[PDB]
Amino acid sequence: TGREILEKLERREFTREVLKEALSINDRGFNEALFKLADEIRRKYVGDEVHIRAIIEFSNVCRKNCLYCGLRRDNKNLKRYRMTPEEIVERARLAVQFGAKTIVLQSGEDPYYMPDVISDIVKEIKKMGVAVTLSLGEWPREYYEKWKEAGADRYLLRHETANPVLHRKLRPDTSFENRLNCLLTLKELGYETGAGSMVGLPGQTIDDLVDDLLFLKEHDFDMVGIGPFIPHPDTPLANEKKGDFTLTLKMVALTRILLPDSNIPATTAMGTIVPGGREITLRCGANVIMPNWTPSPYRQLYQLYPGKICVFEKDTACIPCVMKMIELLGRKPGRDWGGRKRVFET
Ligand code: SF4
Ligand code: SF4
Ligand SMILES: [Cl-]
Ligand SMILES: [Cl-]
Ligand SMILES: [Cl-]
Ligand SMILES: [Cl-]
Ligand SMILES: [Cl-]
Ligand SMILES: [S]
Repeated sequence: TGREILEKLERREFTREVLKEALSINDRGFNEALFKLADEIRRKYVGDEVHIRAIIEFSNVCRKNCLYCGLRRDNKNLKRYRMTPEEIVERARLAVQFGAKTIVLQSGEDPYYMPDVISDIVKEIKKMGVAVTLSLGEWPREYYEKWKEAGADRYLLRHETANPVLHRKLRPDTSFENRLNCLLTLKELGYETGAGSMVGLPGQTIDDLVDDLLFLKEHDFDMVGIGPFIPHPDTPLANEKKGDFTLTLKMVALTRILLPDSNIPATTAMGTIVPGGREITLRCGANVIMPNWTPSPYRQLYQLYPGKICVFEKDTACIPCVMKMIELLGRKPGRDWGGRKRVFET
């Protein structure tokens, strides 16, 4: 029954059978109870602070050819850019002046920066007294080592999907096995480590989602980034169906349940498919938000949302925006860097 599954979740009887059934029920009441649960677990384990990770998308060059991704190398209908290192440090400084306690440096897999330019940049931001998160893709162990010694605190490397055949068809440059080795390496070197998947990928079944969850649980990732799949028009998946918001939201809730002291963002994709989607996610298990901090002209001063379309006046609008959001949700800003605090067990 709907009632019995919530009870198995409470006792942490996290079997394949239970996760599958929980993902299979579409009853509104069951869903609402699951979200109140995930929220209650979030309050108890990670508290009311909502942590801001300022994202600087500093280069959109990528060497890989992932099929879902607007940054894939075969996409010629994309203006490519690279910020200078100095532009980056100074932008970060501006973020820090605006209150950001974590800076995320993210890109396509762009060789130009790797490894030394990254190291020098990271060293420089760490002088600024903030946490540093990297999201640069798959690289040799030697690069992860240099960036860890350089002072990086965290690394996001979403696993996207745990079905290896699906992974290899979608990311023909690589494999799930390779992705797993990178995640493992990052964990062993002492990074705060983030994984996660897209939901509603073409060919992905509920069973695959179950496997994603079991995966996350198995490895105890510090962070889990989850969002719905959103077709990108300049890719081979332009014409595939979008991921469902409720289903993705349920993945987020379940993720909080499985990994109660972890950091779970309300991803931008979530705010893209449903109005108020980020806020909704934050009231359903999530405890982090990641505002775009990329400067013009790399970033249009234009953010589509459904119906609405936020036309901001300045480079810097989103940090104040999200602080305001956080305040209005009755949540609290982070007092510290908001890194993972491994409680709940042993
Ligand atoms: S490595 Fe990242 S940026 Fe490059 S195509 Fe794959 S998903 Fe996109
Ligand atoms: S300022 Fe606009 S784009 Fe930025 S987070 Fe707020 S509503 Fe969204
Ligand atoms: Cl990216
Ligand atoms: Cl990415
Ligand atoms: Cl982070
Ligand atoms: Cl996102
Ligand atoms: Cl992003
Ligand atoms: S990435």
